[PDB]
Amino acid sequence: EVQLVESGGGLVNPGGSLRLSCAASGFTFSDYTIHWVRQAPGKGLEWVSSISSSSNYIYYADSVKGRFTISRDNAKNSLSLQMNSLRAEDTAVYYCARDGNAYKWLLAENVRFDYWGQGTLVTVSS
Amino acid sequence: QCVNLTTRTQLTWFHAIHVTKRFDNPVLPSNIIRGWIFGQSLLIVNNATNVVIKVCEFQFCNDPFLGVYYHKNNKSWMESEFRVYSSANTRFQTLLALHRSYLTPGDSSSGWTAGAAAY
Amino acid sequence: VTQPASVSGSPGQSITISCTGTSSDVGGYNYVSWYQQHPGKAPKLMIYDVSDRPSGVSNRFSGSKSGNTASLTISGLQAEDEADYYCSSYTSSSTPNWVFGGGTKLT
Ligand SMILES: *[C@@H]1O[C@H](CO[C@@H]2O[C@@H](C)[C@@H](O)[C@@H](O)[C@@H]2O)[C@@H](O[C@@H]2O[C@H](CO)[C@@H](O)[C@H](O)[C@H]2NC(C)=O)[C@H](O)[C@H]1NC(C)=O
Ligand SMILES: *[C@@H]1O[C@H](CO)[C@@H](O)[C@H](O)[C@H]1NC(C)=O
Repeated sequence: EVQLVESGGGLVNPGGSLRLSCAASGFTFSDYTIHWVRQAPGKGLEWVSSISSSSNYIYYADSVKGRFTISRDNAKNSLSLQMNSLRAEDTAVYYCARDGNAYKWLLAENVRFDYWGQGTLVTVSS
Repeated sequence: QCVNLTTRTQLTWFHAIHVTKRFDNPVLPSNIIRGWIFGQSLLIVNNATNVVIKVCEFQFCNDPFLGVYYHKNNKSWMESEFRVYSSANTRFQTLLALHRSYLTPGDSSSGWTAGAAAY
Repeated sequence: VTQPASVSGSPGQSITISCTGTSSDVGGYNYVSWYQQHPGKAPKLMIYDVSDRPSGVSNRFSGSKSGNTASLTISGLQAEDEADYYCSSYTSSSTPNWVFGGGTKLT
């Protein structure tokens, strides 16, 4: 069974920072690209960022680019996302999802999300 | 587009095998070996169809290579990648071909293997 | 990426959910996928590469594409199907990124 478990959610003040992370199991971590997607309460899904298996190819949504940093530890099967200078607008449930395309060397642009974690809520307010 | 290869074991003999995973193509003073870079610079590369010899102000990749994709659908080996330089307006480097297949998941930097070769 | 706010129909009927984008999103890229989200749960992948279906997904779900509009068609509508269906695609505008549609609520 393929699983992703998000941790590190909680409540923070605006202007602060928070590290999220999720552990992977049931598959070879180093063979897949993993994406973060967020869902604001009552809203739809918004893609946040992605990190390739080699960590050489990293993409961010323009809305978070320059503030968020994504990194992965293949040895520990663990993915982390560091959110700096966050705002009320960033309140959302964050999920980490496994890219179903195991062959990013063929169609890098082709993205699907085969497995999703439970997700963790990040609230920015005081 | 240039890409740096990763997932390689560290340890004149040059090897490019995958059991330990190697792909030796350092800069020195199954038709895996395709060509050489010398240096304006000289490029001698045998691609899937023609032998190409050019001298240009090449901007070579830090880790240049060619790649052949294996299509299980028709059992066909086809050359799909040419990542030697980004531009072409005493030392040399050997150009090796990579193999990519359904057995090599990952991205452009790690989703590869190599056929037995040495030099 | 534009989707209907909501769709509905009697049980047993076939419902089509449209997803309209542009040439840089839907027209020139057959990378459209669909996800089913139940309330309080993470979304599941139902369709990918426009029409392909993951194992474990019932054969009542099929995708299609024409022009700049992608569609998800659900045959034999079940009560179980009530969910928010999101359309996802790759957009090549400016810096490469991926987007979702508004999400269609199926009742
Ligand atoms: C490919 O690699 C080159 C060389 O970078 C070195 O080798 C890498 C594998 C890694 O270990 C780096 O930390 C090493 O420095 C990259 O070229 C350098 O890129 C950095 C920015 O990351 C830049 O500051 C350096 O000045 C660049 N070096 C030179 C000579 O210009 C290259 O960006 C990597 N990516 C590609 C194009 O494949
Ligand atoms: C083999 O199949 C692949 C994938 O459909 C295709 O791209 C390639 O051109 C085919 N080659 C031959 C010789 O049929």
